[PDB]
Parts: sequence; structure tokens; C-alpha cells
Amino acid sequence: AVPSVQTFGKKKSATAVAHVKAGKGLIKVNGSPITLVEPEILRFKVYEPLLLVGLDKFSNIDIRVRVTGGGHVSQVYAIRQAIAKGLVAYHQKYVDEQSKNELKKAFTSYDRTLLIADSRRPEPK
Amino acid sequence: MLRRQARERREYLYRKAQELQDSQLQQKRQIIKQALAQGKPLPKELAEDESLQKDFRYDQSLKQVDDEYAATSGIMDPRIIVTTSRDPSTRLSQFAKEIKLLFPNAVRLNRGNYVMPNLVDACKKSGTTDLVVLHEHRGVPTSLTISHFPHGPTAQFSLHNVVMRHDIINAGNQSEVNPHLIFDNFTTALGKRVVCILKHLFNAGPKKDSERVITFANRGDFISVRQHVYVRTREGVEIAEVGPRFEMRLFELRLGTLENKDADVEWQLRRFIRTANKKDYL
Amino acid sequence: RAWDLIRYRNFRTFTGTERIQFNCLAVDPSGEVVCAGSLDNFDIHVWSVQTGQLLDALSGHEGPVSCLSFSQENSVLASASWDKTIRIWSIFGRSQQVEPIEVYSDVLALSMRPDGKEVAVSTLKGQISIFNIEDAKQVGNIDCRKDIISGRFNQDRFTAKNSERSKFFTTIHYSFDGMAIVAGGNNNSICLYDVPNEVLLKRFIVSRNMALNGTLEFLNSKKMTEAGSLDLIDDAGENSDLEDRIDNSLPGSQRGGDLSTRKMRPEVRVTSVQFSPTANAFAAASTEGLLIYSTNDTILFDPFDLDVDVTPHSTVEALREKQFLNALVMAFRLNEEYLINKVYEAIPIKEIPLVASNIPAIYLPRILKFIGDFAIESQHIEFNLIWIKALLSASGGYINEHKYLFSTAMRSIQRFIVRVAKEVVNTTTDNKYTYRFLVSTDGSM
Amino acid sequence: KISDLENKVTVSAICRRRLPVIMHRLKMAETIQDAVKFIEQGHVRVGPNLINDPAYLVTRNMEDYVTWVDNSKIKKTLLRYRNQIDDFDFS
Amino acid sequence: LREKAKERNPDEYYHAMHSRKTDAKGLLISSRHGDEEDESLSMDQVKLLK
RNA sequence: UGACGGAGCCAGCGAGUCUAACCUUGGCCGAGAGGUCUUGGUAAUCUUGUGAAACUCCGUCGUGCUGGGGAUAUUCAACGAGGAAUUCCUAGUAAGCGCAAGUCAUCAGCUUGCGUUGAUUACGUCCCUGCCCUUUGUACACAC
RNA sequence: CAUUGGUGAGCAGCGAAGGAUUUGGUGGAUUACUAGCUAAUAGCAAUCUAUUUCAAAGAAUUCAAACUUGGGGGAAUGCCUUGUUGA
RNA sequence: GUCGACGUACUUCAUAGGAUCAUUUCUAUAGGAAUCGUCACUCUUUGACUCUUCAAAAGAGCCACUGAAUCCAACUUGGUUGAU
Repeated sequence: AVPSVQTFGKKKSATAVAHVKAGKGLIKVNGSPITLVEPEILRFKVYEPLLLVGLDKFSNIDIRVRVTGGGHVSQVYAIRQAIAKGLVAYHQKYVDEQSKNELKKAFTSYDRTLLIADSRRPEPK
Repeated sequence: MLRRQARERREYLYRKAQELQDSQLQQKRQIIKQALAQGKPLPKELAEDESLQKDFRYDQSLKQVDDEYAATSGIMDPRIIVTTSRDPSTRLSQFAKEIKLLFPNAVRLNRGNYVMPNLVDACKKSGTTDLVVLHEHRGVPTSLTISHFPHGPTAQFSLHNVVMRHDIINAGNQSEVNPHLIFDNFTTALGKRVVCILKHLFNAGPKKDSERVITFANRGDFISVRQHVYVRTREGVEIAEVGPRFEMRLFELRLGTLENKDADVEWQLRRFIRTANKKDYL
Repeated sequence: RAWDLIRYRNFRTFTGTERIQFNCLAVDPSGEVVCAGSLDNFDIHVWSVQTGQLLDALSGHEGPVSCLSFSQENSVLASASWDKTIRIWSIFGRSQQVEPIEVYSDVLALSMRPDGKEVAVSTLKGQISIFNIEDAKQVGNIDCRKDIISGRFNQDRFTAKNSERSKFFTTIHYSFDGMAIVAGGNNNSICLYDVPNEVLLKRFIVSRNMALNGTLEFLNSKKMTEAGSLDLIDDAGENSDLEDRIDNSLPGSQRGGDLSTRKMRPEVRVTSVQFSPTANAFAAASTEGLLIYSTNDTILFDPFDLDVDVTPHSTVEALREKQFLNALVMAFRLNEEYLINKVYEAIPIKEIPLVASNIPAIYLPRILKFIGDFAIESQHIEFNLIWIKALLSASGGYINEHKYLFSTAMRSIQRFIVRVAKEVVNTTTDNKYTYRFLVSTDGSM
Repeated sequence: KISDLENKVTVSAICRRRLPVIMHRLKMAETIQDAVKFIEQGHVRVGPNLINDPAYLVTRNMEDYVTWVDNSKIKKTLLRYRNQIDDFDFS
Repeated sequence: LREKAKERNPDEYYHAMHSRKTDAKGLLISSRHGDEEDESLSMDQVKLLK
């Protein structure tokens, strides 16, 4: 009976599942808050889906991210991709489509690796 | 193309099992073809069944490279990736250089952090045909693995008496023209299968006056690889030894790419059987 | 296969060595190279046109190559396939470079910008994503799945709100200035967007027929009975004569040949859209035919920065007191076609080139497109060529450096020169040389 | 063999090549009746375009493209069975 | 079993994936009591058992 | 780009009732075979699953290297990033870092995988060194 | 310590002589609005009948007609075509 | 290294006796068994229909008028001298 939206972010072998539901405003990564993401010089890589679009988008939803695998920087990249596409998917589903593709324009103008990972590599030259 | 190549493998090995299953029909059809040729009686099993004869009316109008290379044997020239094991030493990178000079239409790929599954996927969707993986032992290159890519066979060889074109002397550059090939006394059926594997990674149809030859000479299950250039003088031929020389021994031939190691083995070297050192191409 | 439209012949036939069926093609600007991509092969076959051979086969897609295009300026190949991937091949000049761009869902309908800087794809989500080529980033998308009129068929058991059949665009085309996109698909709405604001300009209903299938969103529930709809009963045995009592519709046939062999009503669909290279129109290949839409300016008063003192009476007063430049730009600001025509024929020949040099830079595409769509049909050939020579000599550096602005106005000028004026000149040149031969030689006995 | 042209061409062969039977042999349904129900209900597309009649004949190349439509409840429920459901791309 | 995992075909739909469910690791949750009894006994049931 | 000393935190491969030391000092039981117990020394990439290392953070110190026989309770070897030359290399690439396996050939003086961190510079040109191809357009328009 | 698992017990808040959920029937729409019937240039609509009958017009050597068959092999007795014998 | 001839060694090939069924009576045999205008009861097999489970999926869609059912709230009645 509650609205909930699950998305996935991935880098090299990291994986990050984000559950977005209608809540009080709390963002958690692996149970601890989002302000305790290590290695603390990439905390703004985690913070940029939030600050790109303002915390008033997040002030009614509460996200939680379970991250597994990879190393430090793979984990912060999977976290930020999960946060970004989770917020866009919640806005498609339970808020209006105008806000959904405004969020898509904001994240894609910053970098579209917040929404689409680079998936199949390499090249045979 | 993942779904398509999966079910194309599924259909080809279904057809393979069907042909080995009903290839008694091929030979009893040949029996009644030769019995209508020379008017001799039909054996009792064929004389009493009415089905195979009224099918022979249709099957009368039925009737060399092997199954993996048949669709594009002489049509398309190969494309070959040559790569090393992982974190290669410098004599192994020199050897991979020399092997990509050995095969035309072969480029060299740098190996490191390349999982062999997605290296097989990347190779066989960018459309190469062969992959040659080289293994070292402190400089000395010890193995090479030849993989034919549209779900074809991998022959794994071990290299034995390796002398390199770097390690001799500063002798100049190689020829890089499309070479002739010499395949010596590959007499058994495994030898013919390995001849097909080994020669479908050269460009088809060299020139008749092409001056570069490269020989695979089987001498007691030890395929001696030499490369030569020549000029046909007035009394004989004067042969000059360019390029690396070694001896490769086939120790495995299986029927998938490198990535699975669940492929059905066609021939792997039975080393500790009782009759291990009596027969060749065992 | 290539067709020469001068001798009406098929002068080349390109085949692959694989015998596959091609579903899209794209030609080089300077028609050296023709590429074509199938729906069952994943390669893109590149043949040369002069020598008829297969030049190469570009591999790297892992799904059927849905649409191809060649960039008309820098000659790069944009392909796009059902593996959710668009892919940019630099073919010419020692590079052999491939650049993959991932997209959200599987691409049908790629179109390239006229200046070759960008490429807009349609996707099966029903979105149009516009990518830069040189820095392969998403310049912007349009969300296009809610502004689509997908009808309900007579035979389907799911609503039009829930049908997933035709909520996407399978063919798109840029405008020739590069600022709009027309699009259509297997639905009965053709939509045209403008790309800089990413908004829907207008959505056209391609048919209001009920004898076609996908028209109504909401079917009449008087036709639904206690066994099936009433438009699924085949009353083809009540027909008067055998040749249409015959049921020759072999069963699972979709999109084969010969409409009698299908058993179902023809669906309404658009397979290709195109913007006109000369005059402000598009054409869409529906099932009823090539629907051709265009704007005429006899209607729709649409002025351009007029003021309180700019009037039809004020324009003809300035024309009667013969300020011809003032009268002409008052006609442009009214933007009434009869006023532009009246002043344009009241200016005299001695001061065509003064007026034509002193038309402002903003009213220049207006006068060029007016002279184009006027002089196609009007009989004042020497007047219109006088005006064209004056305008091109006056401001033909501005046109050259604003190419895509005057690209559908200058291209209808050389639909007037080479198609009526050069034909007239060919006739008189024939008369000149027949006269010279018939009076300069000796027909004696 | 060429006697397959007389022995083993058969209406049941042409029927085994239908779309609900291809669905069932691809495990995309549990039985041929449920495959007929699912594509009457309009879940199954081949390639990009939705297919709606059960009589469609699905050739050897074209059975690599039988999928469900996106946004289908059946695609949603198998992804969420394996809890790989990504609600970003509608399913 | 490795052959089956390679030939999985991920558009596979059996109706019992409305009852069966998969944990976070990806494996299968088998309810170790029954599946003929319900795991959570309702409040009137717990009233009577207590 | 150090040296100590804490703290934080991140993988992916790998599951055959199978996986793994040696040399001693002694007590007792036993016919012997041997058993048990006790003891010291040498070797060690731990033993099957939990986990890494680089990394991040925090306190302290503070930047001219090394020897045996002689003297009291200083002086007689190698080396402080490696010459001429030569080789290899274009993106998840070079390089760093650990962790597992040990697959009928090869490998343990190691070999092969597996992840983790991840760039500089070319991505043009035939000028040099080379190698190769063509020198009737043929192939059907148009153009050259 | 999570449950983004069931079942309950209650608050805050919402809150005009009540609220929520499900369901049977009928009506209007679901295409663009010129009235009913018949033997119809008019009758009727309370009725067509005790004028509803006559006349006239009207009959292709087309005195041809399965465009309609699942495939291979046959067809005694049929059936079709052609010939023929006796009337 | 290739085929003949001999020697050797091996594989395959038997169908009788009898009965029954097969001709919209009669399978050729008299050694065999069956010709009837329906009244009811019980038992058994099968199929519909209505609902439904594994186990879902799709709703010929909207608006109105009316009727019914269930859960709360409320009121009334019975209830610690004992409701469930």
C-alpha cells in the first residue's frame, strides 16, 4: 500500500540497489547515513545527485542504498548512479512527468553516467 | 546476437548428432545405389523394407574442408587477434610480435585486465575469426592456443624448441607478403583436422611468384614450424631462414572457444595410458 | 540497386555474399559509397558505387541495424541498432574509427542534422534523443509517448491506454534549417517538434477512417456482442459473386503481399516522413497515400514587429509616394502576401538593385522564399531573374555564411532557374542554331 | 535428405512453427493455451512491434526476437521474482 | 547444472514465481515449515493458543 | 613520494571422507612389533571461505649509505636509481597492488587466472626506413 | 538490528444531520440530429376489403454455366466425354 | 606400397498346425449363440452449466438513476446475577 521504487547502479564490479519510498527525507548508504561515505574525498561524487537538483526534491522521499563489491571509487560511482536513477524513477512513477524529465535534463546535462553506465567494452583495433 | 549465436550453436550440434545418428541410411542407400549399378541382389534387411526404397526414389538425387570453416573457407580472409597470457614478460611480447608478423591479417592486442569471457565476446562481435594466446615460462614461450571464433574449435599446443627472430641477430625486416604453406605428412585424420585449423589462418590464395614460405612439418607428433624466403636460381632453390622456428605439440582440441572449458573434447593427449609411447597422433 | 533518372536505367546492383535482405540504406554525399543494413545480419555492408564491389562490412553492432545515415557535411556514418546503441563510424581517410553511444532502449529511426553536428534517434520508449556527434553527449531528449494517438483495433482485447503496440515513432526527419523534427510511426498521429525548446509544435491525425483499423481509441460497445465484436464476423459469403466470396487469406500473414490475403482490416500507419527541400512542407507515407501537408500564407495573418502606423493603406500610400524600400519593408512587417506581391511588382527596374541592397538582413529570407514560391508559377521571368541577380549580388556573402537559414529558400530559387528559365533558354538556343544552319548553308538540288 | 520433402513436411510441422508454440518451446509460457492467452492479451512482441494474433509463423531467424513488451506485468513479475526489477526503465 | 545456467533464457515465465521468492543474495527462499500451513498465525489464533 | 604506532574500509576467482613438516631429550606399558606421554632445536607461501594490499585518517621523529681480526670502558669491500645501445607499447591500455588456483602438454628457482587503483602522449602522415599493390576505367549510366 | 512481511491495539491529523469497499438492473452516449407502416408521385395510422380484377409489357443454340478439388497411386460398380450397335 | 586365386574364419536365410476377425447375410464353415414398439427403480461412466485452486493475465472502457451485500462509526437490545 506504500509507494516504493527500486533501481540499480553499477560500476566495474560494484553494485548498488536504491529503494526510494515516500518518507521523511533520510538518505542512507549501507545503513549509515550518506554523510559517512568513504573515502571522503569522493563524498561529493556521492553528493552531486543531491546538490544538482536541490534537497527539496529529497525532502519527501527517503532513499536507502545497499552497495556490494568493487573498490572504493567503484562503490561511490555505483552509489551516485543508483541515487540519480532512483530519484528519476520515483518522479516518473509517483510524482509528475514534468518533474521527471526536468530531473533527467539536469542529470544528463551534468553527466549522463549518472543515468547510463558504460556497459560493454573493449574494441578490437 | 547472444540469443542468435546460442541457438545457432544449438541447431548445429543438433544437425551433427542427427547425421551421426542416421548415417546408416547414407551407407545402405549407397548399397542399393551400387546394387542398381551392377545388377546384384539386395541384402535381406534392405530387400524386405518398403520404406527405404520408396524414399530412395527421392534420395537418388543426392551425392575437403570441415564443418566449422566450410561456410567461409576461401571466401573471406581471416582476421586474427594475437594476445599474450597476462602481465607478459618482454620476451613473450617479442614473441607475440613475431607471431603477428607470421600471420598476415593478424593484429596484436594488449592483454591485461581482460577477462577471457568478455574478450571472447568482444572478439566475436567485432568479427574476428582467430585468437592466438601465448604462454611463457621466464621468457621462454611455452604454449599457444588457437581459437576459431564462430563457436569453432580451439587447438592448444605446447611450444618446445623456440628460437626467435629477435634473439638471433639484427637481420633486417621480414617479408609480410602472403606466403605459401608446406604441410608435411599429416597423415591421420587428426593431422588433417590440425592442417585445416592451421591453414585457415593465412590469407587465401597467395601469388604463384610469392617468395615467402612457411612450413609445418610433422615429425613424430612434433610439428616443426620454420619460415623461409627463397629465390629460384638456375640449378636449385636457395633457402634462407627468416622468422621464428619452433616445434609445437598438439595436446588438446576441443569444440568451443576458450571461455568455457566445458566444451566436448575432440582429442586430448592421453599421457599416462599404458601404450603412451607407442603410437603417434594417439 | 542504383537508378539513373536520366536514362531510366538500373546501372548498378550491389549484393552481399551472404544473401540477406536489406532494410535500410544510406548513401555518401558525393556518391562514392553506399551502405546498407539489414534486420538479420548485424553488419553494415559498404559497397563502392564506381567499382561495383563490396568495399567492406562494418561489424560491431550486436543487434539488427535499424537505421543508417551519412552526415552530409563531414561524411561520418551514423548507424543505429536494436541493441540500444547508436554508433558513429569514421570510414574515410586512414582512421577506421568507431564510436559507440549507448542509449536507453532499442533505436529505430535515426536522423541526422543537416549540418552534421548532431543526430536525433527515436527509441522504443517513445523518446527522441538528440546527441552531439563530435563530443558524443546527449544534447537533449523529447518525451514523446503521451502525445501519440494509438487506436484500438477491432480484434484486440486490450485498451488503447494500455496497448503497447504503437507508442513510439519509427521514422523521424529533421527540418532543413535544423530546428524541427517531424515524426510518425505505426500510430495515426504524426507529430512535429522543435528541437531547441523540445516541445510539441503540432500533432496531426493522419486519418479519420473507420474502414482502417487503428483509428478510434474508443470502440463502439454496440458492436460487442455475447460472442465477439460485430466487425469480426466475416460477411463475405453474403456477397453476390464468387470472386469476392473466395477466402484466399492464408492464415498467419502479416505484411506479406496482396491485401486480400490477410483477413484483417488494414491498420493505419506511417512508414516514412520527409521535409520538403524547397517549400515548407512535409510528406508522410500513410496507408491512404502520401499525405502532403504544407502552409499557405494567403491565410493566417502573422505579422513581424509591426507598429500602430504600419497598415495596408499606409503601405500603398508609401508606394504611391514612391518610397519603394519603405513600402517593401512595410509589406514585410505586415507579412501579407498580396501586399508583398503588390509592392514587389510596383518597384521599377532602375531601382531594383538599390532596394535589393538596402533590404535589411532580417527580411532577406522572407524575400527569398517569396521570390521562390512566386516565380515557380508566375509569368514574369525576366523580372524575377532581375530580382534574384540583384539579391545575390547584393547580399550573397550573408547567404553563404548563413547557409542553413537560406537552405530551403535558395533551393527553390534553383527550382525556378533550372526548371523554367533554363528550359526557355534551351528552346531559344535551339532556335538560334537552327536559324544559323538554315540560312548559312546550301540546299541546292 | 530429400525424402524429408515428402515424409516429414506436415501440417503439424507448420503448426509447431507458430508463435504460441515457439513461446512454449522458448519457455516464455507454461503451455500453448497460456501462450495463446498471453498474446491475445497483448504482451508479446517480435522485434519492436507487438503481435496480437496467435497464427503468426515465427521463422528461424525471427525467433531470436520473441520477447515480451516492455511495461508488461509479466516482465515486471519475472524481474521482481529474481528481484532485479529496475524501476528506472519502466520495468 | 552449469549447462542449464548458461542456457537459462531470461524471458522465462512460470506462474509459481508469484508465490516463490528470491532473497537478496539471489538464491531461493524455501519456507522450511510446510507451505501447507501459513507461517504467521493471526491474532485470534494466537489468542486461542495462548 | 620516508620511518615508526593506532584506527577505518572495499573485492573477485577457488569446496574430491579431501590439505599436507623434519631432527631430537627422556618417562612408562609391551615378549617384540610398537603405543602413549614429555621435551628442545631447525624449517614455514598457514591450515577451505572471515579477510586482501595499495588506500584514507590520526600522533611522534626528521632527511651527506656502509666492514671485520687490532685499541679504551679511528684507518685498508659493494652500493645513493644505473653508460653506449637496444626492445616493447595507444584505453579500463602502460604501470602499481594484493588474492586464489596448480586442471593428462608446460609450470613451482614458477605458471595461469582473479579482482582493485588506473593515467601521459599519438589517433595524423607517407617526409624517413620499409613492405605491398596497380599501371587498358571496364563495370552500365553521370562526371572525370 | 533491519523487515520496502502477516495479523491486531491505539493516537496525532483529516473531519457540516456519517465513512469505506464490492456488486445486480436500467438509461444517455460510444460516426454527423430529415419522423411510422404499405402494394408508395399516394394511401393508412380505428383497416384494407365487397374495384385488387382486366389489359399491356414480359420466354438469348447461353436449348452455356463447380473460376469453389489436400498430396502420391488406382477407379470393379458408378459418373463424364467420344465412338458405336440395334430401334 | 595394390588387386586377383586358394586356404581359413564369420554373418544371414526354415515355415508348419489350428482358431478368430474381416462381404450393411455369407471370408466357405452347417458340431455355432443372439429376430420382442419401454413401464419403473438402483448403481456406474462421460459432458455441459455455476463457483473455484495451483496462478495468474486482460477488462467494449465513461456519466447518471435505482436496488442489494459486507466492514467501521452510531443508536437500541441482551450481558460479570457471566458475552465470546
